[PDB]
Amino acid sequence: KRFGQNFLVDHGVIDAIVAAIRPERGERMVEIGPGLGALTGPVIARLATPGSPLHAVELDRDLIGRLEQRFGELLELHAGDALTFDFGSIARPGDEPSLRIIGNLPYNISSPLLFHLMSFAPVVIDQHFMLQNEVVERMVAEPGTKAFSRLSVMLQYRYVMDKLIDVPPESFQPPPKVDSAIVRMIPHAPHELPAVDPAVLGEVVTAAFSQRRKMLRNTLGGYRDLVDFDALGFDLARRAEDIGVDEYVRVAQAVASARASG
Repeated sequence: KRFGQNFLVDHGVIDAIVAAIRPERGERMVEIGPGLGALTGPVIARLATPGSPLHAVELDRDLIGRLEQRFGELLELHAGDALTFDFGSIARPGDEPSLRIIGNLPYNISSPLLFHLMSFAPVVIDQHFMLQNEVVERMVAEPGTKAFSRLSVMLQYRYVMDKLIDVPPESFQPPPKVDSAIVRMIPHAPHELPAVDPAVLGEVVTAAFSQRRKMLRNTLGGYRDLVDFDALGFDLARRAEDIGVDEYVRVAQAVASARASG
C-alpha cells in the first residue's frame, strides 16, 4: 500500500534506469508519474531540446508547479489522471509507431494502467516502467508459476517483455518496504501477432481466470455447448493458471471457428 510519497534518490540507480531507457533527442516520450523529477531531469538532459520537450502526465498541482519551475518549457505536462488520458493525443502524425512511454507506477494503478495502454499499442514504440517487483514478476511469469495471471497472458500476447534491473528499497527516500524493478515492453508488429481476434482472446481469458485455481472444466464451462474442448484433446482438468499464451490463442481460435458461417 502506498504510504505518502517515496521519491527515488540513489544516483547510481537513476543513471542505470536512464541507461536502460536510452532516451535520445528527436524521440517523442511521455513520463507517467514524474514525482519530484528524479528521472525527469536526466531524461530531459538527453532527450529534450527547445521545440522538442519531454511530455509528462501528472495530477498533483504541487508537483506540477515544482516541475514547471525546475524545467520550464523543456517539459510539456498534461494535467490529469493517466488512467483517463488519451495517449493517442501525443503520438506523432502518421502510420509508424512514434510514442515512447516511461514511468513509476504505484501498485494499485499498475494493472488498470497497463490494460488502458493496450489500446494505444499501435502508436507505441516501447514502454519502460518502474513497478513493484511483484507486478513485474507477474508480467513476465511462466505458466503455472506462483505469479502467473490474466495480466501475464494479455501482456505476453501483445508485447515482448524483459525485466531489466532490480531496484532495492534503499534507492528511495524514505525507503518503502518492497523491492521494485524496471521492465521493458515492446509491442508486437501487426504481422507478428497470432492470427486470432483479440476480442475473442480477451473473452476466453476472462472466462478462464474467473477462478484461476479451479479446473477449466468449470471456468470454461460456459463454452461447453459451443465447443467440446476435451474431444479436441484439450485437458480440462488443468487450471487457468497452468495454460500458456499460445494455448489461450488456440482456445480462442477454436471458439471463433465454432461460431463461423459462410
